[PDB]
Amino acid sequence: KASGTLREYKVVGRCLPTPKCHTPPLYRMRIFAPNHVVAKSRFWYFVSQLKKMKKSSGEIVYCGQVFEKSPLRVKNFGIWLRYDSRSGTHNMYREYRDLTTAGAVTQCYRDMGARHRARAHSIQIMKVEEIAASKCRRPAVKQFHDSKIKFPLPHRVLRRQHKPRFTTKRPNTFF
Amino acid sequence: GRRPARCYRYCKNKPYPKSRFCRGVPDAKIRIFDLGRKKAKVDEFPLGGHMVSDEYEQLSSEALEAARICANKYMVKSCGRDGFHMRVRLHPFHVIRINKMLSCAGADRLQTGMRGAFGKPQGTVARVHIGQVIMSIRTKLQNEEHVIEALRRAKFKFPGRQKIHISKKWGFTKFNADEFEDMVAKKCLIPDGCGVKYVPSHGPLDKWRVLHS
Amino acid sequence: FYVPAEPKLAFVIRIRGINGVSPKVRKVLQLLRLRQIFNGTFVKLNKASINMLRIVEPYIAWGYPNLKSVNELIYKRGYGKINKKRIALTDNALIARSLGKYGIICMEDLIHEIYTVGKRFKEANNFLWPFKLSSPRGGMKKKTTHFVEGGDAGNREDQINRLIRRMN
Amino acid sequence: TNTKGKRRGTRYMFSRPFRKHGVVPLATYMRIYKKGDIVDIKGMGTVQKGMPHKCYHGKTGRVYNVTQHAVGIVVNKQVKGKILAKRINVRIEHIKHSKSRDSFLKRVKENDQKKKEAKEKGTWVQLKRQPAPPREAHFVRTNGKEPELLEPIPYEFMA
RNA sequence: GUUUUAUCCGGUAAAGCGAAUGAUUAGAGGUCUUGGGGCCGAAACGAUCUCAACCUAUUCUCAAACUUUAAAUGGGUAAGAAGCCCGGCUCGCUGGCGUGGAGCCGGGCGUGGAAUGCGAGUGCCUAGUGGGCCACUUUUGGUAAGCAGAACUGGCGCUGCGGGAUGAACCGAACGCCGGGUUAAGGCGCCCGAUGCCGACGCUCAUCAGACCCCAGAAAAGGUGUUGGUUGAUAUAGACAGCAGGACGGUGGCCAUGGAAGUCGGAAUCCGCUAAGGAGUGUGUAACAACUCACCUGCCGAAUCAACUAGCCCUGAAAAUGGAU
RNA sequence: CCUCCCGUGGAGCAGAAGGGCAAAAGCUCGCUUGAUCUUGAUUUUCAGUACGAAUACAGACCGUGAAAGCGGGGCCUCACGA
RNA sequence: CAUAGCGACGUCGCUUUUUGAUCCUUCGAUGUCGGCUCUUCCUAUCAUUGUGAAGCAGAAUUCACCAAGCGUUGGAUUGUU
RNA sequence: GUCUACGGCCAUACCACCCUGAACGCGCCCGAUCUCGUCUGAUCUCGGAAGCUAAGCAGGGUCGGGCCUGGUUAGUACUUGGAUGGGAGACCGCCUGGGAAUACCGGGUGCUGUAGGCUU
Ligand SMILES: [Mg+2]
Ligand SMILES: [Mg+2]
Ligand SMILES: [Mg+2]
Ligand SMILES: [Mg+2]
Ligand SMILES: [Mg+2]
Ligand SMILES: [Mg+2]
Ligand SMILES: [Mg+2]
Ligand SMILES: [Mg+2]
Ligand SMILES: [Mg+2]
Ligand SMILES: [Mg+2]
Ligand SMILES: [Mg+2]
Ligand SMILES: [Mg+2]
Ligand SMILES: [Mg+2]
Ligand SMILES: [Mg+2]
Ligand SMILES: [Mg+2]
Ligand SMILES: [Mg+2]
Ligand SMILES: [Mg+2]
Ligand SMILES: [Mg+2]
Ligand SMILES: [Mg+2]
Ligand SMILES: [Mg+2]
Ligand SMILES: [Mg+2]
Ligand SMILES: [Mg+2]
Ligand SMILES: [Mg+2]
Ligand SMILES: [Mg+2]
Ligand SMILES: [Mg+2]
Ligand SMILES: [Mg+2]
Repeated sequence: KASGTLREYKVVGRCLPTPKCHTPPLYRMRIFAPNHVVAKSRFWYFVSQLKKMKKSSGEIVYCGQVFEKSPLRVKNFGIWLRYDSRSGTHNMYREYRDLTTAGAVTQCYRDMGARHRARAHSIQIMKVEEIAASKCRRPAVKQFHDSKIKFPLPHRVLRRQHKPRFTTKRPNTFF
Repeated sequence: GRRPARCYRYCKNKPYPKSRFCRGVPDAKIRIFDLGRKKAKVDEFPLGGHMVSDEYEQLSSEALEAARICANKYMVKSCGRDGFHMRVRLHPFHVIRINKMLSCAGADRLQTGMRGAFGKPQGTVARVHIGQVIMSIRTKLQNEEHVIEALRRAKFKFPGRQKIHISKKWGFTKFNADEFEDMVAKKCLIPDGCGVKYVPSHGPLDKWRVLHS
Repeated sequence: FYVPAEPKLAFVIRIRGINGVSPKVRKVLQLLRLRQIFNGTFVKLNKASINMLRIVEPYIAWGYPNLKSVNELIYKRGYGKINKKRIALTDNALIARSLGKYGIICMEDLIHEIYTVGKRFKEANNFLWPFKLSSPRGGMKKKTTHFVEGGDAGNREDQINRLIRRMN
Repeated sequence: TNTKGKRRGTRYMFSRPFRKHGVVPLATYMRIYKKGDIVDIKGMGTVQKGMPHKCYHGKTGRVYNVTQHAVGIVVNKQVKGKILAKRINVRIEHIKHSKSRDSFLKRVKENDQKKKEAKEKGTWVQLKRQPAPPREAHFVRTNGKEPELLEPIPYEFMA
């Protein structure tokens, strides 16, 4: 599974009605996938892991995107996940700050790739939850819980290094 | 005169047991598989800790003997000679072969090279899978750190990567430790020696009424 | 929940070339009239056709065309197989002479028969020469892997229309 | 270096199934084999006479000749890049009637019945069996219940 | 060289050994015997104690030449007009029977009885070849081999072109002579076409850094380098770290002895004082002694400690002409 | 040696192994010579050549059994020669 | 007194200065051992320079580090290496 | 509701032990002149009808063993096809489809064809 900017999909599926259970149970998951096709594939992967279902013997009755109900509010996301390292499987709890849930999950995927070299096919996101600021455990997140937060931008590197490519004045980094 | 164990590390051949076709096999290095207080009852040693392989490979009999000796020495030093029971969980049933060459300054001397290359039995190794248990130690619940250290010291006698694991089972049995006490209480388990006998609720009622009596 | 009817029309595009193909994949691609890279063909969906598409899965990209995709394909690259020749569908008489016995006499009848899979879908589909589409403008993601793992092969459900827009 | 023995490699092929040794049940001898009917060659090893070769075990052919104890079967054998219809004499212990032919004749009889009945009552009916069509649209009710939310389980080493 | 729908075929992978055939670990319970024997049994082992053999129920570990069970992939057949259903005739075959079977002769049935694709059938003459090799996967011998030998498909040979700097086989793609557009695999500091994006998030400093399939170099084991993560513990009834005290009595506890007095060794862990203290974690004194630890206390006033785990980096890491992301 | 009971074959079937087999294919008796005279077809190796081996028939002459039947060598897979 | 100096049972590597294994190049030929002579290169360092450690009191010796700048000889026997 | 004779499938039918069995029947049972076989009229063969359901046999039972069939094990082990996926390797993860077997826990314990009897 590749990535991009992930979206949250509420995927609902069930077994096909058979003359043993005419109304099989409906099951629901939150899938974070680049698009709905990958969302359906990952839904089948997970419900095959959990229940004894297959894409052939079941159907998906709903696959819709879950829009964030407060994209204008900063909130703390705690993520429980498991992944396979080069020499085993580990359960992890990670914390992120973002406006959207899927944005925090994308942050998590990038961070796992950056720190643990974990490719996205190795990572299983098993719970995403908004947490209050007093329940945060990571100091990298807790240091933003200040109502009087204040910091400068110390060493602003020039990014327009080629417009102009040649000039007389040497750039300033203090602003 | 033994070859380095790197030459027979991987499970490259089919299993080659000592059978009526494979004759002339030298006896395995390891002959004893249980040490400590083997006669200890089930309730005496509740904690059980396994040492689990992480690679599909071959463990030689000499390696098992060395690891067993090391773990025995550390357990005797720490918990006393009667405070533990160890069980080596691998048996060297696979025979490795050697196509012996003359180690002199001559190839004309009937060396024949690779002609008739099928070798003769060198020794025996144990084939271990990923997730398979190599050694198990059961002891008092207060010697967990000593079991972990003894199994850690035995890991250095083996080629690949191994993990130490404290099982949820009671001792060497297959029943979970939390369920063990209340299963013995209602007589679903009957201790006998180092193991327990599961008593299913079916069969003649005579074997039921010899219990509860 | 309303579960829509499963799609009964698929547009299959062959995305890999003709070098080093296993015999079964090669035979199935011949049966799909996909003998060249970036060739397109409408496939009526059922158990047999779906299993055939499963056989050649790494070599094809397929999905469910909408009405606009069918219209663009038939109108821009629609060529008829008339007397075993590849004739451009420039006149309605070309359709009428070869398919009038089935009631298909114009471009619109052909497009309706292809879109809503009718009684005579086999004849109308075999009449169409397989669509010789260009290279996808903007490039592909990865032709060697599946769509659900970042590539281009396999069944993209309704994203085949984006590929069609970039393709012809 | 392989031998060319007639029964090489048939250690399990011609062996009897578990707890199915002993006397051959007599209804195998009571079957009626006409010319032209379809039989499956199996080859039980209890009866050593009239045995088929190992290359015909599991093959299916058409009976063309009937004798006292055996039948003549025309069976296709593939040799290099050609298929040739071999003719073999196999005792009836090693064959049985093919059920595919029985099902097909049943279908033909039922189709002729449908044709006659439909012509009598005028309404057209479908006879050509179709491949499994795509599932049509349908409504899946909840009956006032929330579908269960499933989450992948955390990892732990078991055994 | 395809699927689908029916219908058979199989014994590989797996699995099993509290199921057969072989291999094999350990205890448990019983009671016969040319088991040893067993202390007081000779006297009827008056007795009944151990270990054997044996049996029973369990228990650990296995099989290319074992197996109850048993896949995936796979092999065969069928999916009609040469069919179906009616009547009749022939037979020296068969025979209770106007029986069975086979053949033959008339007649009626087309919704042409799955999907997809394709035009097929047939004959003659015939060159070259009969040294092969390589790659994924399966697989035999061998420590291994750019070794030797098999299965399947593809390729090189017979093949040029884009990429892998370079390369018979790798990746893309197969080729008439050209123009425009677009791509594949692969790339976009400069060589050298293209990131001269105000690209996004992190990780990492190497006095041998690292840098892309095949592929052209590394392992076990370590790190108080840094970054995540798991589990557990301590703490305003004041943690942690520093600095300062007590660290006893019986008892220089018993058996060791030549001193071993807590510390050359064997067993057990007493009590009371309480602030605590092991009849001891180590240094050691010939021995004492003098030290230190674990344990508490004083000052110190907010968080702290431990064991693992895995990312990059470092150690492990040595060869010859000067040199190779 | 005799007797009873349990006994799925854990024995035997000439031999190597595998398959097969219990009022069997094994053991003991009785009678025999189908291990005989013939023509073709077929399978196995296969080039669908031969040898060898084998399967199913058909025509004689017989054996056995009350009979149904079985038998043209050995329960099957080797034991051979232009 | 495990680790000053060693290291059993095991187990992980490196080298191509041994001998094998293989047979890819060379059979219309690549002159096949040793010695002599001469140059350069490697370090897995014998000595020398600077060091760390010891069961380093001194002397002698042992282990290790940076390190190949410089040196590593004269003869009896043997075709010898 | 059953039995006898001949069977088909060949344990849901077998195995161990216990209980019951009305009427036919099947048997046990009596005997050795004849037929026929024996070391032995035990078996076999023949001729019977005093007694008995004790046995065979039939039916039922056993927290029975076995067998049959489910569930669990488990979408686990294994596996078709794919990638310039990871890893020094050994091997592992993912995509695409298929998918087992113990232990453990339930349920069941012959069905039936032809001919001929019995059962108020
Ligand atoms: Mg060596
Ligand atoms: Mg091998
Ligand atoms: Mg290619
Ligand atoms: Mg462009
Ligand atoms: Mg490829
Ligand atoms: Mg296996
Ligand atoms: Mg066994
Ligand atoms: Mg050759
Ligand atoms: Mg080779
Ligand atoms: Mg050539
Ligand atoms: Mg070619
Ligand atoms: Mg080429
Ligand atoms: Mg090139
Ligand atoms: Mg390169
Ligand atoms: Mg061009
Ligand atoms: Mg470049
Ligand atoms: Mg440029
Ligand atoms: Mg390094
Ligand atoms: Mg005859
Ligand atoms: Mg015979
Ligand atoms: Mg060669
Ligand atoms: Mg020359
Ligand atoms: Mg020269
Ligand atoms: Mg050095
Ligand atoms: Mg039972
Ligand atoms: Mg799979």
